[PDB]
Amino acid sequence: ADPEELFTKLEKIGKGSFGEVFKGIDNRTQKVVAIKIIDLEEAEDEIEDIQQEITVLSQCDSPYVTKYYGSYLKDTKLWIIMEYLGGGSALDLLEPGPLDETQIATILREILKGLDYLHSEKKIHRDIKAANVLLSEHGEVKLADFGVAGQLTDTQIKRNTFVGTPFWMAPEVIKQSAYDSKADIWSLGITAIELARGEPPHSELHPMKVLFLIPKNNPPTLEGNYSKPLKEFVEACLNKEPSFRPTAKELLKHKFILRNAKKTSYLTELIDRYKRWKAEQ
Ligand SMILES: Nc1ncnc2c1ncn2[C@@H]1O[C@H](COP(=O)(O)OP(=O)(O)NP(=O)(O)O)[C@@H](O)[C@H]1O
Ligand SMILES: [Mg+2]
Repeated sequence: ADPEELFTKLEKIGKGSFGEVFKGIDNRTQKVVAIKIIDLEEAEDEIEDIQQEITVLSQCDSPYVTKYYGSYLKDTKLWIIMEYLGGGSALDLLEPGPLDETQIATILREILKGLDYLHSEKKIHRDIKAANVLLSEHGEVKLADFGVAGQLTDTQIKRNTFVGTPFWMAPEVIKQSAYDSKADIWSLGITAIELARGEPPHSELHPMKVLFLIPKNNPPTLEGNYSKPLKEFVEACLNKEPSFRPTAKELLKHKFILRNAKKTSYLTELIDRYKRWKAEQ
């Protein structure tokens, strides 16, 4: 199985902490794919995380989670084949300017369907933030970046690992207590603020400072010119006690969602705005 023979790299579309991501195509069947290529010698440090990402990805089967088309090994390089999402991340789409509440609600609804799927599979994402929410060019919204996702089982009904991105981390995760899927609900509340304001609470502070602030301080609220149901949606998520947070399933029925969420195809307006912006940068 030679991925240099099976796939054609068309353009580089991303560079993360390790490896490189390419826009590619299956030379058989001509489906366009995202290809994450990692040098396993250069990232021997991360092989455990890479293994987990691939494992979780292979076990997911949902229109709200980035599809996985397998991994290929060429010499020391691992080729991870995924669904290609060329619309940009929700964070990318914030670059040109603010979202309206119709866009915020539509994006949050789709993130919620993704979380409801994961949580029904007893999986916890643990790194929900707008950068890890990816859109297709025609506005479909999917969860990405499963490198630190956790699996609950019948025996392991809670997780304890300190993991995530600090601005978005739930207080119970930070204070490595036993936690479950409600940790993602906190992160969603922070992401809702991020979608509304362009950045999470404490964004200007040092990450290590935030790590003691999040357990100590009052939970964040959304202030300013936002509808009260949006402010209430945020408040519902950002409860320091995880058992008082609603499930993703309940949140799908929240008034801010029901009132403001529209068809995902309307998000092409946002995707075009990003393309216009990018062309004049
Ligand atoms: N399936 C995909 N389709 C399109 N773009 C993607 C896809 N997966 C990842 N990307 C983008 O490619 C880049 C590299 O992604 P990745 O290697 O997963 O690092 P990252 O987690 O986004 N950043 P980091 O947390 O600093 O390592 C990012 O800008 C992603 O948004
Ligand atoms: Mg990441």
